[PDB]
Amino acid sequence: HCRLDKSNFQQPYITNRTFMLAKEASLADNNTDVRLIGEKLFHGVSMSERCYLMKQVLNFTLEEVLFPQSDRFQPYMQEVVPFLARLSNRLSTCHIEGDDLHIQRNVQKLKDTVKKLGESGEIKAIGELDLLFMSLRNACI
Amino acid sequence: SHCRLDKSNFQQPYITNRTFMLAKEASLADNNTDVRLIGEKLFHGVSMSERCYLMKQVLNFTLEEVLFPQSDRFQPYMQEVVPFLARLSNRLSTCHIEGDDLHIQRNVQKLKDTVKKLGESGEIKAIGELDLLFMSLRNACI
Amino acid sequence: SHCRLDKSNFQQPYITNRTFMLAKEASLADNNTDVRLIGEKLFHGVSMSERCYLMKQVLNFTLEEVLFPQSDRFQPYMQEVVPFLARLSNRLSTCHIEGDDLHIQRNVQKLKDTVKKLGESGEIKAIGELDLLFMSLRNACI
Amino acid sequence: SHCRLDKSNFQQPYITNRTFMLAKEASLADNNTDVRLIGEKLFHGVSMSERCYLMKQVLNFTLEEVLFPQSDRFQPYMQEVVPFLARLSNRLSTCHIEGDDLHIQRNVQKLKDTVKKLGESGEIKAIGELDLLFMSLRNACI
Amino acid sequence: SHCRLDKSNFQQPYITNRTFMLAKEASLADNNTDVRLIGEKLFHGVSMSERCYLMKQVLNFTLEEVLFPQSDRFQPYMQEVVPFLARLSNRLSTCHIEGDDLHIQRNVQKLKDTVKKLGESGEIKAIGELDLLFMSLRNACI
Amino acid sequence: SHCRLDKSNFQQPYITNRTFMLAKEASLADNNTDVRLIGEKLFHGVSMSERCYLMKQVLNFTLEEVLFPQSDRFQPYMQEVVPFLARLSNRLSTCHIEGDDLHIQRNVQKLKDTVKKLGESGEIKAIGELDLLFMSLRNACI
Ligand SMILES: *[C@@H]1O[C@H](CO[C@@H]2O[C@@H](C)[C@@H](O)[C@@H](O)[C@@H]2O)[C@@H](O[C@@H]2O[C@H](CO)[C@@H](O[C@@H]3O[C@H](CO[C@H]4O[C@H](CO)[C@@H](O)[C@H](O)[C@@H]4O)[C@@H](O)[C@H](O)[C@@H]3O)[C@H](O)[C@H]2NC(C)=O)[C@H](O)[C@H]1NC(C)=O
Ligand SMILES: *[C@@H]1O[C@H](CO[C@@H]2O[C@@H](C)[C@@H](O)[C@@H](O)[C@@H]2O)[C@@H](O[C@@H]2O[C@H](CO)[C@@H](O)[C@H](O)[C@H]2NC(C)=O)[C@H](O)[C@H]1NC(C)=O
Ligand SMILES: *[C@@H]1O[C@H](CO)[C@@H](O[C@@H]2O[C@H](CO)[C@@H](O)[C@H](O)[C@H]2NC(C)=O)[C@H](O)[C@H]1NC(C)=O
Ligand SMILES: *[C@@H]1O[C@H](CO)[C@@H](O[C@@H]2O[C@H](CO)[C@@H](O)[C@H](O)[C@H]2NC(C)=O)[C@H](O)[C@H]1NC(C)=O
Ligand SMILES: *[C@@H]1O[C@H](CO)[C@@H](O[C@@H]2O[C@H](CO)[C@@H](O)[C@H](O)[C@H]2NC(C)=O)[C@H](O)[C@H]1NC(C)=O
Ligand SMILES: *[C@@H]1O[C@H](CO)[C@@H](O[C@H]2O[C@H](CO)[C@@H](O)[C@H](O)[C@H]2NC(C)=O)[C@H](O)[C@H]1NC(C)=O
Ligand SMILES: *[C@@H]1O[C@H](CO)[C@@H](O)[C@H](O)[C@H]1NC(C)=O
Ligand SMILES: *[C@@H]1O[C@H](CO)[C@@H](O)[C@H](O)[C@H]1NC(C)=O
Ligand SMILES: *[C@@H]1O[C@H](CO)[C@@H](O)[C@H](O)[C@H]1NC(C)=O
Repeated sequence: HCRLDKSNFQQPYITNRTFMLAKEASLADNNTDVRLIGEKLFHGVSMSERCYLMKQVLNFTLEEVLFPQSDRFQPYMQEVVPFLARLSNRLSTCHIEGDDLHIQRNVQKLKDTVKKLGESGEIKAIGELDLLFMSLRNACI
Repeated sequence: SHCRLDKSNFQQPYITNRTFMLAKEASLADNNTDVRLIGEKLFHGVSMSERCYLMKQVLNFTLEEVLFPQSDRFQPYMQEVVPFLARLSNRLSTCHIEGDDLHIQRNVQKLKDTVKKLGESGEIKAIGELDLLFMSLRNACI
Repeated sequence: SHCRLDKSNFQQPYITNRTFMLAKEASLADNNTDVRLIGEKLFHGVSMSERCYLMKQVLNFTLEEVLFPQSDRFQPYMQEVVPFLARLSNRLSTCHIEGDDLHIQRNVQKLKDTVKKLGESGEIKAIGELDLLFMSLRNACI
Repeated sequence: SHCRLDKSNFQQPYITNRTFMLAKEASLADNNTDVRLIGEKLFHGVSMSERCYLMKQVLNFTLEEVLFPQSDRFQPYMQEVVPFLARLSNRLSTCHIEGDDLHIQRNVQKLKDTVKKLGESGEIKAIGELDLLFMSLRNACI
Repeated sequence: SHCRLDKSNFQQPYITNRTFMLAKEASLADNNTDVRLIGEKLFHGVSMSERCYLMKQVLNFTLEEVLFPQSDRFQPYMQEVVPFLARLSNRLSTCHIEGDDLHIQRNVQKLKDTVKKLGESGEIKAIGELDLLFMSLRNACI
Repeated sequence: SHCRLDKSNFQQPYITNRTFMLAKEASLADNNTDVRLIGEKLFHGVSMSERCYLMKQVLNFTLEEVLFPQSDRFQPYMQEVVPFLARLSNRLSTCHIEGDDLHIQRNVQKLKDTVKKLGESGEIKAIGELDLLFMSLRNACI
């Protein structure tokens, strides 16, 4: 069962940090065509499965994007990662009954895009932490 | 003229805390929560450069159709945050874009509709998200 | 913490092709072929759950003692493959096992010995085996 | 024997992308990602010269027992990659080995067994690894 | 013709034991004693090379008109054996003969008739003979 | 003085598999694929109730003039199947029929003649038909 308490998204300090990190990383992004978290990602996914979908994206973002580039974007990274990780932890006892193929297919497209763009693909992801934060909030509360 | 605000605009004393406290308070009263206003959809088809203009539209709507009309409620928070947002709106009044703003207006339209359809509670939900509107303004315009 | 690499790391055609071509390039220059570095003996006595850790060691050694000292040769493959393998080695830093890693270190040691003893061409053999390293990382860590 | 495909066999326009897409699609459906088919073990006791023959055996099995059957699922990828692999199998007709192929057959046997024992999902896992099979074919036969 | 299943299709003895257990269970309920389905007559006028095709017809009929309606009875055996036989049928969809199949169709007709004429019990007798059908399939198609 | 074999004799997976594999082995060595020892002509004019007795004769002949003399061939199948068939032939030695067995002996004779005339390969053909002998004994005697 996937739900996150809204209180997680209402603290001024950490919210500001997460958004400044997104700004920082985006001021170093060049792709003006591809948006990782957008309409295509949620396409064909019911409201009730969106939090589960976001769980995948968050896991990927911590694992293959944030944990890597830790030596960068200081001192934002140092505060934001623990926070996102706490959230990813809460969502581990969260699953869905049905078929998650269409969902995994959507996430796959995002994972592909990041790996293909390599180094900067990770930069783009971090530049989108503001959309990640908004998506987690809307899908999980 | 241009679409941008000096970072000093978002460093004024305790404006951020107040805005979040206001949002928290109004959130307590938000019955309908299966419906969100600010989020991923709002940005569909909008480039990084256009975001500040998009946020300008949402801020203008929020002030005129939501904040000035509920200015008597959620005190004393309301009184401290509104004037600040009003000045911000004024500072952005010359913010414009060249291309077509059809996508932006269609997105904003969806937000106005949701707020209008929910009546009094639509106004509450809008205030309950001033924190995200504010952080989005900061990111888009500095 | 845990040892895991996302499968997306091993599903990109371009870098996979490069890593395999580099292995082919280096193998077309290996004279010795009477001892396989990555084989049955390396994984013998190692549980499935500890294989990724084991591969962590072998990858560290391959980057450290084999790939950097060689960065010069096998162009332009080496120039693309090394960064890629490095990123993976980086990710596996958080990879730790609780129990005793003596049998594991023993096995890795045997591989390190063989490469050092064959000297110059030992490093060539290792690079010739990147395809097996890539398959081994993929199977052990996803 | 004549185990040598012309390097032109592996440069077809968008064949590589298709094969990887097919493997990605099928991978999504692989529950036993904790069981592996292609990898280090498949090559035990097989010399560089014999690898192309070994891959020939694996390719033949994959086509006859996995692809030619499950041919309806995973469209449109399946229809673009199979015909190509069938021609490759045919092209490997002039490929044989002189010595004893007992080790090679025992290795291939392990692969066939795993695929058969897992029933339908065994077929899925095989397709989920066409990428590694294809890259191993290229390496072994050019 | 494309009838020559890989021997691995019939080498997961778990499946063999299950098929015989299923046959034993259904045999207990076979009141009818005079009539038999599988045996010498079924092969009249069929050459060794044609037997796999003949068995394919019988297997297709047994799956569609027998194992499907009784799928709820004889648990848990039924659930373990059917899927396996279905994959086999599928795997044989790619098997045909050139010459005239009139002798074969006449033989299969005699089997279908016996099964249909006996109604519900004809289905039971058919299941009671899955052991002989299975061993005949193995012999004809590998 | 009854002719009967318990069905349990024909429902054991291990020995059934062996008997059939032995028939496969011996048939892969039969050239004359243009003659059927156990077929329509053998049972022609024989009532259901006398079929077991008829099979008793054929089994005795197959053990005596075909399997015992050929005990060195087709290992290791022969070593397991012959004792099995022998136990069954032993059980049937009391099996008798009251009436006239001229037409029956006439039919068996034709089978004996054919095998002896084809000499060495006639015995091979017989062994290649053990699967039909097994099915015939089962249908006639249970
Ligand atoms: C008909 O019977 C055969 C043979 O039966 C087996 O062998 C006899 C002598 C007795 O010991 C019986 O108890 C056995 O059941 C069956 O084929 C054998 O099947 C078994 C298990 O299904 C196979 O063993 C597997 O071997 C795998 C490794 O394969 C390699 O090693 C074997 C061993 O010698 C070798 O023969 C083969 O060529 C490979 O080199 C291993 O991974 C797995 O765990 C298991 O141990 C055995 O290999 C098969 N033998 C052969 C050559 O057929 C049939 O399954 C059975 N048919 C049916 C439909 O029931
Ligand atoms: C978002 O945070 C920035 C920076 O955070 C400040 O420094 C951190 C190390 C930490 O100590 C935080 O508590 C601080 O707020 C804020 O910008 C700073 O604001 C202070 C006072 O307002 C000022 O003295 C600094 O120079 C500013 N540093 C800059 C230019 O980044 C910013 O106000 C916060 N945003 C909002 C709207 O709340
Ligand atoms: C192999 O492992 C060693 C540690 O055993 C890694 O060394 C670390 O290197 C970083 C700088 O790159 C230092 O900050 C750490 O302090 C080092 N750790 C130790 C043990 O001191 C090394 O980076 C690894 N090699 C690769 C490239 O994977
Ligand atoms: C692996 O990448 C190489 C790139 O080096 C591909 O080979 C080149 O392909 C282009 C376009 O078809 C040809 O014009 C060149 O002749 C090739 N270069 C060389 C020197 O080989 C190759 O196709 C890729 N391999 C696979 C299997 O996709
Ligand atoms: C086949 O039939 C013959 C005769 O019908 C059996 O021969 C008998 O064998 C016993 C035991 O050795 C002797 O005491 C009898 O005198 C034999 N009778 C005849 C007519 O010779 C033989 O045992 C049978 N073989 C099998 C295995 O069925
Ligand atoms: C049994 O045999 C029939 C005919 O050989 C098989 O084919 C029928 O069903 C298929 C389903 O995919 C169709 O694609 C075929 O066109 C259709 N053919 C006819 C003439 O109806 C059927 O799949 C077989 N079933 C089994 C159990 O193998
Ligand atoms: C991410 O997912 C893996 C398994 O897919 C899990 O083991 C790991 O703990 C997760 N990390 C988080 C909470 O992001
Ligand atoms: C909104 O925009 C209108 C002009 O389109 C302007 O007159 C009005 O004052 C604005 N609202 C605020 C408070 O900025
Ligand atoms: C596979 O091998 C068999 C046996 O040699 C051969 O008859 C068949 O044509 C081959 N199939 C493929 C797909 O190459």
